[PDB]
Formats: sequence, C-alpha cells, structure tokens
Amino acid sequence: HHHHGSDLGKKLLEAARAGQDDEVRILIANGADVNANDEYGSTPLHLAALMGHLEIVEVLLKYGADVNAVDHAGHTPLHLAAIQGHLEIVEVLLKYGADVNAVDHHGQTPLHLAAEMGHLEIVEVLLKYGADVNAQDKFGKTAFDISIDNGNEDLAEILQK
Amino acid sequence: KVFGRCELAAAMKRHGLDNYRGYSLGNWVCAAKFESNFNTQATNRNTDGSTDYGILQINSRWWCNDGRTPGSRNLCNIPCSALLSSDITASVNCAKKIVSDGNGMNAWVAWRNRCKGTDVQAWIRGCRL
Repeated sequence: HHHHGSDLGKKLLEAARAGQDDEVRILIANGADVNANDEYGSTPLHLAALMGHLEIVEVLLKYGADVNAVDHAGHTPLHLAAIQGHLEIVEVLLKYGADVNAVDHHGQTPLHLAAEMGHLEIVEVLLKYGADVNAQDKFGKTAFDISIDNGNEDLAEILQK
Repeated sequence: KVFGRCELAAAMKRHGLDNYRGYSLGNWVCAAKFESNFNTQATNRNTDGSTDYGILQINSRWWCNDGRTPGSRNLCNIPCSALLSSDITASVNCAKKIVSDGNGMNAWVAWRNRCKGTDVQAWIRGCRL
C-alpha cells in the first residue's frame, strides 16, 4: 500500500510540475503521497509553487501537503514562490501557515529572495506576515543590503522600517 | 568572493555567456544562484567521491583535476583550485566546454531542477547591462 502511495507520489511530482490539475486531483484521490520527494528533495508543493500553478498549490494544501517542507537546499515552497514572483501562491502559502522567516542552507529567508528579484508586492506581503528585515544570511547580508547591491531604489525605501 | 545578482549578470555578460549555445543570460545567472548562491568559493562533496567547485560547481571526476578524486578525467584540463577565484574566467571557460558538446545546461542539476522551464529572464531584470 505505502508502495502504491510512493508510486503515485512520483506521478504526482510530474503532474504538479506540469500543471495538470485533473491528473493531480485523480492522483490524490487514488492515494498519492502528497509529500512525495524527488531526487532534489522537492515535494509536489515545491514544484507547483516553482512553476506558478495556483490551483494545484491550493489543492495540495487542502489534502495535507506540508507547507514548510524543505528540499535539499533548505528551500520551502514559500522560498520558491518568492523567487519566481508568484504573488497569489505566496498569499495561499501564508494562509496555510508557511513560516515567513524559514531559513535555507545559506541563511536566506523568503524576504532575502523576493528582495533579490525585486518583487515589491511580494516583499510587502512578507513584511505584513512578519518577515525579519534584520535577518542576515550566511554572508552577513540583510534584504536591505541585497537591494543596495542591485541598485533597487524602490526596495531600499520599502525595506526601511 | 560572493557576487550580487546584477553584478554577476554583468560579469557573465562580459564573459560572452548571453545566448551562448542558445542559452539566454538569465539561465547562467539562475544556475549560479542554485548551484552556489553566487559564491566563487563554494565546494560540495558529491555521492561518488567527487567534489563540485566554484560558482558553477564544476565536477572533479569529469571536468577539473583536484588530485583527490578516483577516476579523474579532467576534460577541461584545469586544476579545480583555478575555479575558486574571484575572477570567473576559468569557470566560464569550463562551462562553455561542458555546454558545447551534449545536452546543454542539463549538466547542472540545480539548473534542471530550478531554472529549466521557468521565466529565466527574471534573473537579469533590474540590472544595468
């Protein structure tokens, strides 16, 4: 049984990454392990967050996907949605209890990543949910330091609080 | 040395990586983010006795020589230590040799898992190029 759970899990990883909503729902209905991991440590939620598949993100969270699942780099689905600029996905993850200050293997939070990419609207949602502006990564950089490095004058103003 | 995103985009652009073998600039910046977090000093032990070096995590069994890896091939004909410089020239030269003959950027596990199929040009947005 856990054998079929893991087997349908692999199909679920592929369906989640490809944005196949119907296939995702069928696989979950058939008993696919919603927290299945690929070789990179990605769960179906990381892949749907990475690829911007809002409906799949919502459906995985409803069927118990671990919102704070970490891959082999220490990234949560929130880190990935923050990098990609998927605002609606960031909001759903936060609604389902995503850890706004989750730290990856380089000490970077979703705020560090949204700042690096210059995703202003994501930065504001993360700040609203308690993102730590003083959080320094493993190289001593705060989200503010990153905005300065990239010359993002809009972010520099926004991150002053 | 650890690069900033736009600083690395400008350096990679000067090193001729933009559209090299059909791969837009953003691909190379995205690969470096997930491979090393833009850290020119990154070193990571693999599962097969080899180590990946530098900003582009060049492998010590097939591409560079570290003198401590069984079955060394050294296809880039370079010591792995040359890939740990603040100057990305040696890493760029080796990446160009890897991508020319084969399956492109599929040589980079982090690129295949986190860059491929995404909007890679977001990596060069807001940069002065």
